[PDB]
Amino acid sequence: EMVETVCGPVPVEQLGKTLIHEHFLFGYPGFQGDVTRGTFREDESLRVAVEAAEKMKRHGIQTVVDPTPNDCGRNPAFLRRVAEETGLNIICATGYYYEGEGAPPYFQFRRLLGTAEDDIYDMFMAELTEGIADTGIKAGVIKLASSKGRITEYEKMFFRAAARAQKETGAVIITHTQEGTMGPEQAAYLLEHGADPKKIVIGHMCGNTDPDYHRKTLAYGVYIAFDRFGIQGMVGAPTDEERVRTLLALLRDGYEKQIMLSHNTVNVWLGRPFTLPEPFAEMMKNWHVEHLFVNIIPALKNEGIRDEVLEQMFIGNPAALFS
Amino acid sequence: EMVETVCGPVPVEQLGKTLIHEHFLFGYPGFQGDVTRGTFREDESLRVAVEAAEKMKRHGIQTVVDPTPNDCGRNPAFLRRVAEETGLNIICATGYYYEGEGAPPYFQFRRLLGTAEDDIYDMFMAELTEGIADTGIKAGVIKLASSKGRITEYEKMFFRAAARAQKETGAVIITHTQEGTMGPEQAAYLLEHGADPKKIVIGHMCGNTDPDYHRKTLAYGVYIAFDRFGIQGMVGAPTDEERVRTLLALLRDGYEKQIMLSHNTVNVWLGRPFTLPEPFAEMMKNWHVEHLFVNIIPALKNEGIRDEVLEQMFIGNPAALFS
Ligand SMILES: CCCC(=O)N[C@H]1CCOC1=O
Ligand SMILES: CCCC(=O)N[C@H]1CCOC1=O
Ligand SMILES: [Fe+3]
Ligand SMILES: [Fe+3]
Ligand SMILES: [Zn+2]
Ligand SMILES: [Zn+2]
Repeated sequence: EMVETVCGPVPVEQLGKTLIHEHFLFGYPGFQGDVTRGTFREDESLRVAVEAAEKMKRHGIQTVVDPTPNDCGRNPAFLRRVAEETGLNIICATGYYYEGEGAPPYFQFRRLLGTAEDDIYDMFMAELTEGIADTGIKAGVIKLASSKGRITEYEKMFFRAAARAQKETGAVIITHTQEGTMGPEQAAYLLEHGADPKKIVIGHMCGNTDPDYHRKTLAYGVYIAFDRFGIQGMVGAPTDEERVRTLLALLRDGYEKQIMLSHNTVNVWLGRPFTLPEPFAEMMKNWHVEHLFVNIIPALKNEGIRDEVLEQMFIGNPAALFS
Repeated sequence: EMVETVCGPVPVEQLGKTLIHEHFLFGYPGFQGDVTRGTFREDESLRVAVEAAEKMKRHGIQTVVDPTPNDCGRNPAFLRRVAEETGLNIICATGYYYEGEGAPPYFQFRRLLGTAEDDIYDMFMAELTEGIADTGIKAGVIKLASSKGRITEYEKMFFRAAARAQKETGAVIITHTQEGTMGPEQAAYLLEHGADPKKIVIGHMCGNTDPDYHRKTLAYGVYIAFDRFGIQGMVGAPTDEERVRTLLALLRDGYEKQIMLSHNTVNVWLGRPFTLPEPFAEMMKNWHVEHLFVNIIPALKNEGIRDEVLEQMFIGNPAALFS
């Protein structure tokens, strides 16, 4: 029926063509400490974010899910500015990043007080059903994240609280997997705690190039996201050629109704500007919001993937997920 | 001669009685993500901070050093509001917390880009000599922090940059030591890189109850701070009785000109309010800004410590340190 967006409730039937994982803003925890050299340029960032939105619109995209974690610079009022400007539906998340690159000290301390897991659940419920801060914006998804080869004790608090919140709210869960690990483990743990597989997207699955790993995850009935197209040679990521090979295998094996695609772009980096060193720069040059539509999709079509299959992924699947 | 305070340059001769380590505000990294349930109450926090300042003033304190790390909610304009209100001199810091409870992902990423250590030096220089953000406030100290039993590779970037900045600026360095470890190692590493021991305070030394450890550190010519009076049974801290025993040994051994005292209070916690569980609550009940003056000092006097020795610690030493 309905999903909460940064502009309020929208009928799921009107989401249309959707990108399941992109970031308008993103900062690595600690960016706040580099304020003198890395101040947030409100108006300039908005122009940049708005242009990204317009680029997506030119390729038919009507909706973007931006699951920026709470501890990584999430800014719903900023997202609303983008939406009010461009007409794009933007759905935001409630949740924390994984332990390795997130900001665990705060909830690790509350865990010592013995209230962390309850406090996280309370946060999820407030942001799903009441509003984020004083913005009046509700999250439409819960974001979860795990570490390489482990769901840590810290991370597990969020997993359990997320399952609890989903049972109460029906909210969609979208996950981060680190370096192609823990996909099946995330699904099985969430389902153990009562989560609904039809409301779960296991993310960054494109980080693993073994189709058997994908099938192991898909067996749980969840969605999987190939959501890092364009990211090559960093964060342990495979090449797009490898992503495409893996994707083609799964589509030809009939898994179209469980797969979604995205880039995981960061359109505005929080903190101090930087330039990637030439090694990484070249490999990452295709990491932008138009990449799927100008490079990947054409390659898929040339490989015989039909328009109806593409439509299932970009339109059909997000509609089912949120409805 | 002069030191930068949150209200501009002040003659070091007018610092008077000083507390070397207290926090008006402090949050564990990740507090930002708990904004819905943990919003910062600007006006209420100011009242609380101002009352803390007034309590200190009633015991003769004229100056407080607040070394809240950049990644732990440092807010110089807020400190200025307190100072403009109460007349208290407040000196603030530039620096990041230790790896375990700080926010390393940001500079760990820049380390991958190969610019982190240079960027940290640039930050220190900007905040020491130009101003923090657009506040116009300059830091008067560089804050450094190390982990339990290790100065990590992450932490070392800050240590090296701090030594580099001190050589250029003459800024005072104040450190955090974790669970009574690395005191001698911090001094030796800073001195290796050209830092001036007469401009260094090794902090949280009260966390170690072996006077030989203290002497090992003192041998470098640095200051040491017994700066966590009131903290008992948490963060691996000893009891105040143990702190006093250790302190008495060092004073009776003639180290008065190298020792400073403080509480490390957190007067306003950032994020969601909390209550310590009864075990910790009782042990921590003396953790407040008046504790040194109403409990510890009287105990020292009863142990025969003379007024001139107390004056050396609270007045003489900070004057020498900053001049
Ligand atoms: C800049 C190299 C690519 C990269 O760091 N991607 C990161 C940014 C935010 O989510 C990611 O996966
Ligand atoms: C609340 C228990 C005591 C504690 O956590 N102290 C912390 C707060 C900030 O610097 C510290 O040393
Ligand atoms: Fe991710
Ligand atoms: Fe400390
Ligand atoms: Zn992402
Ligand atoms: Zn402190």
